[PDB]
Amino acid sequence: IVGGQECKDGECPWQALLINEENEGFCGGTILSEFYILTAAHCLYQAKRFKVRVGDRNTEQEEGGEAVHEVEVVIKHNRFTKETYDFDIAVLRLKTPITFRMNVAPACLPERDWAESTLMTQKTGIVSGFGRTHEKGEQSTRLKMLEVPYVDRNSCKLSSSFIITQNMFCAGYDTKQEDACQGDSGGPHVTRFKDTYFVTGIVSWGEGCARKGKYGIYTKVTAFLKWIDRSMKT
Amino acid sequence: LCSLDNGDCDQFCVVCSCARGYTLAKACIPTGPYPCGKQTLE
Ligand SMILES: O=C(CN1C[C@H](NC(=O)c2ccc(Cl)s2)[C@@H](F)C1)Nc1ccc(-n2ccccc2=O)cc1F
Ligand SMILES: [Ca+2]
Ligand SMILES: [Cl-]
Ligand SMILES: [Cl-]
Ligand code: NA
Ligand code: NA
Ligand code: NA
Repeated sequence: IVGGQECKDGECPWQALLINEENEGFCGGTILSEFYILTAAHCLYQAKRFKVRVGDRNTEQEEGGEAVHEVEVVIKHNRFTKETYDFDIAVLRLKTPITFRMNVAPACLPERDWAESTLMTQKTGIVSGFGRTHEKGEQSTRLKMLEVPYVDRNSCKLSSSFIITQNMFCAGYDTKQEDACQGDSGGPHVTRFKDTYFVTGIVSWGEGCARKGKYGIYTKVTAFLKWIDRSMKT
Repeated sequence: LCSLDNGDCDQFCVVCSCARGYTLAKACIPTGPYPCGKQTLE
């Protein structure tokens, strides 16, 4: 996350971190339930094998409430391809159930039609992760969050070198130096509606980080509510 | 109409719904200590 601020205790409890064979984070995820994590399909390509850490806010200190979970099953959208980055969604079923606690709780899944008219029309959402704090910089050792404005799809298409699909949406800032970044992919974009946070996006991609005239691109979770439901019942 | 004030529903919309970990009271009430989409307190 470029700009933004650190997540305090309990503030971003649905964050998950995918860790590679080096025990280093390389992508985020969103806790959906005791057994399921939402992430980006493209993340699955970027480690030989990986596990999930929940409850972490500082990767350099072991803190109360951190736990590690192995993945039993990966469910990757069959239509995902790096050619388009379209359908950038996967669900992970864990071997053992997550114990909810301080800093570990699920984000809500919205109902579809309601979500389109009610969530996707809000001014802003919140993205979080352990990614780089600058385009060419190092990954954050601290969990960060950032409020990002929803961006009009047409302005986003105009700004983009690549095709924006109906399974994506854009968020962030034209020139203000705040955005998600490398290492945040797969992580949560949540939208608050009356005291409750609903998962609305998966951090997917960007042309650099916080570039002038470029936005952040997110997988549109409302496009996949049925798919996610079927995956969590498999 | 949910068109105006979400039909007064705290969450989903008249008929109101809530996400898992909540029950319909209009309002939505947690059924446990860590309901979805709520920031956690010590
Ligand atoms: O490959 C990169 C490398 N970026 C990723 C990093 N940026 C990010 O991950 C993000 C910035 C903002 C958000 Cl949200 S996610 C940056 F540090 C360097 N970006 C990228 C650009 C374009 C696409 N893309 C988009 C559509 C079709 C093909 C295609 O390759 C995918 C991508 F991953
Ligand atoms: Ca830690
Ligand atoms: Cl499309
Ligand atoms: Cl790039
Ligand atoms: Na803060
Ligand atoms: Na809008
Ligand atoms: Na920008």
